[PDB]
Amino acid sequence: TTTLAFRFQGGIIVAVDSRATAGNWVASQTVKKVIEINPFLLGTMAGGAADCQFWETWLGSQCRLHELREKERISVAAASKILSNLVYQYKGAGLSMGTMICGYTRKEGPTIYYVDSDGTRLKGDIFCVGSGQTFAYGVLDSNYKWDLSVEDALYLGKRSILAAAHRDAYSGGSVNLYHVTEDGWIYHGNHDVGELFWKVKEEEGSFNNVIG
Amino acid sequence: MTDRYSFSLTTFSPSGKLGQIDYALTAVKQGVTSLGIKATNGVVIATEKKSSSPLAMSETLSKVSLLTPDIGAVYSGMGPDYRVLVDKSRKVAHTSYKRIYGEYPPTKLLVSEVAKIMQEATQSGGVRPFGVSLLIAGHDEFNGFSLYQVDPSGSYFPWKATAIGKGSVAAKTFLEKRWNDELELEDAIHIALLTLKESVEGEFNGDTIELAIIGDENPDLLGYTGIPTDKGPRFRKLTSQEINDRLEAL
Amino acid sequence: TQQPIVTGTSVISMKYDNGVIIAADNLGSYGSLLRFNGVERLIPVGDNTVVGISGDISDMQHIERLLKDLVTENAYDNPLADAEEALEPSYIFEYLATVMYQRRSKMNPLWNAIIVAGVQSNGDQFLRYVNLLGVTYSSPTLATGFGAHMANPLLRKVVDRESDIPKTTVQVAEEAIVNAMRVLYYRDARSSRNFSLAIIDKNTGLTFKKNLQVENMKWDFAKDIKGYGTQKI
Amino acid sequence: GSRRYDSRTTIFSPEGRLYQVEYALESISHAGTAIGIMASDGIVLAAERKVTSTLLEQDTSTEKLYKLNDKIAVAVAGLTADAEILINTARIHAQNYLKTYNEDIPVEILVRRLSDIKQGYTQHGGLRPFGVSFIYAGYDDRYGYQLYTSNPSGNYTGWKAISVGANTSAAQTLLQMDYKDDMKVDDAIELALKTLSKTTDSSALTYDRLEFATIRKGANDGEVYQKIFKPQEIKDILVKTGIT
Amino acid sequence: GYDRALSIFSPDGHIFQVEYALEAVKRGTCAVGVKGKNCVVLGCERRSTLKLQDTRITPSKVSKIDSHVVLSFSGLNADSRILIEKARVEAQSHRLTLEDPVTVEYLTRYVAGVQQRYTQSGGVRPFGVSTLIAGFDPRDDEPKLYQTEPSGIYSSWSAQTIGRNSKTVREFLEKNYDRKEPPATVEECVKLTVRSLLEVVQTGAKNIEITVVKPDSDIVALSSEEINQYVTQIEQEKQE
Amino acid sequence: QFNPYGDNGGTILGIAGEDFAVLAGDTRNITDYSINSRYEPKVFDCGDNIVMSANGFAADGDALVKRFKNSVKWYHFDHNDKKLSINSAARNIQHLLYGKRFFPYYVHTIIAGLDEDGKGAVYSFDPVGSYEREQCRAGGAAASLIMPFLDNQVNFKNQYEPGTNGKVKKPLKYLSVEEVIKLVRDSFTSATERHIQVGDGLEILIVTKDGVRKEFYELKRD
Amino acid sequence: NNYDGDTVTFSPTGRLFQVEYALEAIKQGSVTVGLRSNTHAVLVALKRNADELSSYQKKIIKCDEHMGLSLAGLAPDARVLSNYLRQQCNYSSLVFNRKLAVERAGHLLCDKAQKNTQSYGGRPYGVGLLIIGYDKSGAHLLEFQPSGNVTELYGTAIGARSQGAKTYLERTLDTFIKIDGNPDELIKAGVEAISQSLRDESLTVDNLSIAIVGKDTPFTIYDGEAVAKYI
Amino acid sequence: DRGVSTFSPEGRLFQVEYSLEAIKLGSTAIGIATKEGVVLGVEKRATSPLLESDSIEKIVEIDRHIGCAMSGLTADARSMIEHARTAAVTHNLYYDEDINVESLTQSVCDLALRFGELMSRPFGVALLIAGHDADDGYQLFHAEPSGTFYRYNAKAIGSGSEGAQAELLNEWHSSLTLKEAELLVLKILKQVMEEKLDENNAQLSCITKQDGFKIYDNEKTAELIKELKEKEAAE
Ligand SMILES: [Mg+2]
Repeated sequence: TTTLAFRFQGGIIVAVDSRATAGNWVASQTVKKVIEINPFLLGTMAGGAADCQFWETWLGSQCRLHELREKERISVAAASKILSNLVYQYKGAGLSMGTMICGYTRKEGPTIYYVDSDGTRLKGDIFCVGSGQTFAYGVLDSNYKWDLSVEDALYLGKRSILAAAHRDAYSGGSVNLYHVTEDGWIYHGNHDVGELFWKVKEEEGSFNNVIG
Repeated sequence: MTDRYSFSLTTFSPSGKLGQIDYALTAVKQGVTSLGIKATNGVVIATEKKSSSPLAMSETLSKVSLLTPDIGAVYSGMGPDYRVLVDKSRKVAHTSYKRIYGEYPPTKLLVSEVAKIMQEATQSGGVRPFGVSLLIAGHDEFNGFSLYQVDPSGSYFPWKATAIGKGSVAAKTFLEKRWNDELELEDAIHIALLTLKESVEGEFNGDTIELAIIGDENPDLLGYTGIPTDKGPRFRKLTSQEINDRLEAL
Repeated sequence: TQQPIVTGTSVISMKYDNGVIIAADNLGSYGSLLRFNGVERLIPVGDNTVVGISGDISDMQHIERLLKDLVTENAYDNPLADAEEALEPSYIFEYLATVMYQRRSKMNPLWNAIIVAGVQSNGDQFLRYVNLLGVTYSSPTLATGFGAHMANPLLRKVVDRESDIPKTTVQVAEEAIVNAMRVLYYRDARSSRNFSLAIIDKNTGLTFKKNLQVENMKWDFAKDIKGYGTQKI
Repeated sequence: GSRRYDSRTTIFSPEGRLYQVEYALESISHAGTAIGIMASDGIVLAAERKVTSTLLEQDTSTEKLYKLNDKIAVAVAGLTADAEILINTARIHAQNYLKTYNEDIPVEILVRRLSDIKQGYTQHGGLRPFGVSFIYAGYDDRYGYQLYTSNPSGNYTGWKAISVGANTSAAQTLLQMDYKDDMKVDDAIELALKTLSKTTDSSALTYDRLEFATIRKGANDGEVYQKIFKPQEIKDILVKTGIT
Repeated sequence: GYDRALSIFSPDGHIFQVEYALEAVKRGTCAVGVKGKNCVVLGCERRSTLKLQDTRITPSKVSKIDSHVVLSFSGLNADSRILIEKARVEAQSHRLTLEDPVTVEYLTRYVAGVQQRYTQSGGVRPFGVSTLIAGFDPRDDEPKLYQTEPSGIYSSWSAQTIGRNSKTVREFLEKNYDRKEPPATVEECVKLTVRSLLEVVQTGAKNIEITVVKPDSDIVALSSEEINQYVTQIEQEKQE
Repeated sequence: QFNPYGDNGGTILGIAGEDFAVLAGDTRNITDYSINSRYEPKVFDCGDNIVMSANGFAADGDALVKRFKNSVKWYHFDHNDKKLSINSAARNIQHLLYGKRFFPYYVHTIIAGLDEDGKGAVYSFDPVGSYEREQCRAGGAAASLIMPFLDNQVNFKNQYEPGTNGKVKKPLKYLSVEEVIKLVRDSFTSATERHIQVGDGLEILIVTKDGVRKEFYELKRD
Repeated sequence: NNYDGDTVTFSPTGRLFQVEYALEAIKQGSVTVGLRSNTHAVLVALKRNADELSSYQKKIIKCDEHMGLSLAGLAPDARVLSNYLRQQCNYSSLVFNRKLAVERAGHLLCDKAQKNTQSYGGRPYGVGLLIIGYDKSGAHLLEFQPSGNVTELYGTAIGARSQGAKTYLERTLDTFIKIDGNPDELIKAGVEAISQSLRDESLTVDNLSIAIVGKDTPFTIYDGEAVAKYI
Repeated sequence: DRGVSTFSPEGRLFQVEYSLEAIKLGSTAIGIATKEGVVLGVEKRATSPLLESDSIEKIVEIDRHIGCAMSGLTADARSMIEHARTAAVTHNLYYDEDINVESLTQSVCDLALRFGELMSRPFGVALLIAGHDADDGYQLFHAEPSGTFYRYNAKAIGSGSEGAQAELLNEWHSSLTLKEAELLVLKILKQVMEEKLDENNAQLSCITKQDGFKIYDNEKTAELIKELKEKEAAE
């Protein structure tokens, strides 16, 4: 697994791989690791697949109840804390989660919260979670600027997952991109890593170690 | 089923009276006379053994009861209510004191616990007040000899000497004339017997009178020897013969 | 969680053209000690069902009491208790299977393997298995413990699939069952010579045979066997 | 069923009054008068025992004045048995606060807690209220010397001088007349005894019919001392102030 | 537990226990709320039947629920403490979970919900209390003023009064308060609030309390002398 | 120590077509090296044009299917006989599975049917309730033997058009119900040859707008 | 009078007035008919509307594939009792793989209603039910009263003006019991029976509600244009 | 006294019948269902001019496809709305779909008779629940404290209900447009209200398949009031 999310001028980019494994056996290449909590909030899936799926669609239900009662969009701070407080109640029972709760509101602007099954809740600009997280951090750290364009930011997220998919055995399949704006998230397609690798190698001149 | 009486059965009336407590006191007034007198070196408590039938063995009915080795109690009013209070009083002396401090409670604190139980039956759900007034006599190291009265309301007062029940008004007047701060225990027993004779109609002897004292330590009633600090109970119930001996010098 | 103490070994069974047959030996073992020699492990329910039980005997006696209570309960306010609303094999099995799975789910199992054999109202043969884990399955032949490894192979040579059931008579079926019980006596160290056998037929009803013995045993060839290799005397 | 016998102790009258609270206050008006007076250098608590006897053991008796902790004391007016239930609860609350914060409980916090307990009995549970009114005399380092009162409704208020029990109307008028802000403890002692002497239903005010207590910073240097007066000490202060 | 249904319907469709709780509010001392353009003022009556009172320590009529919201009331004093405590706990609970202080409307909705619950729960009687809740939402400069009552209904008010003789001061406010142009300053708002209480109070001495709440957690209680200056200026203009 | 779980073997396969869906599974039930049954049905019609199979530990599998069938029944009672759509059934099964998150149903569940546009649908679940809509999904013992074959022959992975040499992919043309069944049979025949727990028989349930049909085929019994 | 304040009080003549008042709620309810042959069992129910803008209140509830009832009285009480029947039918199927007998279903309803007539605090159910079903002993019709009394019948009717339909069925007894293997004719007899209870109003397309269960017929409810055939 | 769950000699629950009298004292609420949508309208009825009328919330959203209007003791409605919102959201969580309007109404009505000696008394408020689903289209339900709910083509509740219902009897037909329904609610509200109807003392709302549940702005309603006045003066 490799999942990332970062803040920038134009909002938030969310990028994930698609692979799921049971030991060395590749169970699926078409897994959805971005949970669509609602039209304005996104969550990423790492650790336990069920734990992330179940509790983040539950989070969507709680967010919907909030805006019905308060007649106002829930903040990313409040939404992330509902999830972190919930998993903290289960601490010790064996839940497995590592997720980024991503959103863009009026009062906060673009906001990302890393939420963990041992109770951790961190606000930040760049987060990277999974078995291939170290590979993606390398590409992110050396190319990240606040004043990136939406086009260049989308590519940076796509390229960083590709870096992980190449080196990390347990990451790959395809890349799913998302762009989060104040008016909601926008899906930017599914990209097969097999086809993407050769395309990037030729156009970019990278991966000279690999024969193509 | 389930106890569905979770509300108070004793309530304030427009005049500010707690009816059920007043009516409980009325029951005490109908009860047989009992009294208590405090001396310099002891305390005496006494009452009449009003036998319901001559076929009944009145020795099997104890109106004067040991609560602790140094504390005793007598009553006026409803006998059955008294019997269960003695059971509760004996147990609370252990659970809320002896099992904590490794010694028996002082008179005033045991009285305080009995009072609390009687107060709760005046406020708790689905119960009536206890229909008794108690007289509790006792001794302890730091307070010395003492005598307390406890009423249905839970209120308690310390006395030099007093009486409760049927002929209490006349008995208290009799005690006021005779009581002084220089009385020895034998003098107090003598006065107790004189006072009690006035309220008794029929037979007046050791078999119709129940009398106990809180006095000197009785090592003969301890049941074992070998521990110097354990010297025996100060509570002692007088025998039928011991009472009759003092009725000749009456 | 517990361990089985006093235990019963294999229960074996099979279908035939007009009904079902079931059998089990009369032993209650205490480890390697063959302690109790008169234990009945086939328990009839009505005139259309026989429940065969292996494993822990204390738990068997508990199950036996549940089935007894089930018959009593079914008769309450039931004018057709001995007719249309009598207990079916399928009702008895489903009840037991429910209990077995519930008990394993509380981590406190009834340490048994059970085979329910019977005939339904419409004449259909019923034969199904359930164990301490709540696992269930049906087959033309069924067996527990050692029976699964040694009896099934022999019984499957008679009825190999569904279409072999109408071609199998009660005489051929009983013969196969009795032979299997002999083979188990040769080879299972926790088995006995004495056993019980029950037949449930759609025409002739329930026949319960007690105090049967393994007979026609081959032992004579043992006299010629000497040493473990080289020894001649 | 049981509904038939329920008095319904926690309901409003058509006028918006709590029946049982009002009737409990009627009960308290027949109790012995208790007075509290606050001065610059201390607080006085004075109270009248109800028609006593010569055979009552006075030196070991306590029906009016109770110690809650080293800094706070209360004067009682009403059912003594009801008061002791609440007093023990208050003593525990003070110790809970001391264990939690390692500081003595502020006077108002203790008063609010007891008053909230009284309030509960008027709103839920279907039980009769406590027939007790308290005068709280206490000291803490925030507000200094403080006087409060609470009644069966669970309402509490602060005072410079106050009375509860019998003849409060007459007593409050006498206190309102002679009280001044720059008053001292020794002057307050005299005012309290003079007020009881005039309002009492007894023929004369004697030592055996009184309980008395002072809270003074008249303790060696920056600290507070509670003094529950002995029978002989009440007899002396009665002669000193010229009442006997 | 005690489960008796004390609040029930009558043949004419009334819940008398809730209606008798309003009669307790009618008996309570008068309270008034007025919101200006950039502030809200809470005025309260103190009955002068009680002198020899210690005003330092006596419970004040206005209570802070948080640094930005206040609550006043008319009715049973002991009952109001229970609502105030619950409201204060909920305010801190909201900050802890939502990471933002309560809006005035949310805090009102909570207190009103508690009051309603006590009108259809077994073994309990309704609160004999009506409240005025005022303040400013976080990062907002629009004044807020709400009212609640024993039944549990709540609503927003430009200006409102509760308690004894509240019919009279509401009469005053209805003819003196203009919606198109509310009291533009703190002075004008306090003046109109003191004027409204002077219709009912008696003496303008220690009988009137005033509390001013401004945006961004700026809350202050006026002293005797400061209020006395408003009382003086009002009557000198009246002598004409 | 008592082990509440067991392994009953078995292998299942779900494929979604353009206007149909199949859910297949072998009929063999086992423990260790023994055969319990040569014909023990594993794929079930649950009503509302939905077919289901819960492969792994048979006791948990039977419990789950029984509870889902029940959920369909109560959905009709509570919501005016409304048809339970395949997507709604999937979400419901998640809650059934996650309800035992800390003592899981030891099964790999697959359901098949048609979506609300009439197109073929298959959903796949892990033991604790995570689920995906999928085109092709094998489960159980011989899943690792079957899936690579399906990737190659259904999705045409690693297949390119002759003459172009890797430049143009083989186009993803739609398969008929007859074509899918051929691939299912060849999948299980191959799995039977190389996996000891697979054999005896193959039962296929086909789902179309007309309803649910069954097909049975013999497999090797060794 | 003095003995009708609660269900826990007998009158001096041994009557339970709260139960009798609950029985009165059924008489105010709309008419419903039940009848059976040896192969099928039928329910016919006259639905009641609030006004011309309103819908007609549903009267028939399905409990299982082989069982269901019609109601008359407090509709929410019928929902509680029918929900209980659904659960009991379901417990029988899951645990015993057995369809619940109609007679046993009546016994369970009796016992549930009884507990509400002997305890303080509660109240009797204010609804009457007609249960039809087909089990292992053929077709069945039951009548439930909230006193607890359950009765097995060939035919019956409950609700307002139910006496007319009950007399008709008492005359027709020998005819309709013989209607075997003909569902349409059995419903006709039921529609003709409920017609003896109508005044001023007649059976329209959104007024009539019919249900049937039989040998090879699951419990199914007919409403709307599906009952125009029988008008 | 007497039980809370007691039956009268006529076979009615005393407490339920008495709560119906409280609802008669409540402000008027009207609903009209058409094939283009369902309209909901209420009388605000402010007790004083100083009360800011836009804080009077008698029309409420339950979900995007379901709305609700109330009449009677409106404080009692808050827990009913809470339950309805929870039921709607919970069903979406369990089934990944919208809940049927009838099923939502039934869930709300299950609370009604949960009173005894559970809550101490019935609810003193009636609800008009309006919504849309794919199976039964546009719907309007009337939920009472008895636990009974009726579906309606049009319905009025509150103090002016029987006069309004008689008016709805004549005016409703199966071909009404949404615009016609809006004017019809305004017309009937104006007829039964004490004070003169305007955009500040009355409120409109609707539910459509496309846009979902929407409460109308005071500016939008004001235009519809002006449109009503002109068409009544047109003959
Ligand atoms: Mg094989």
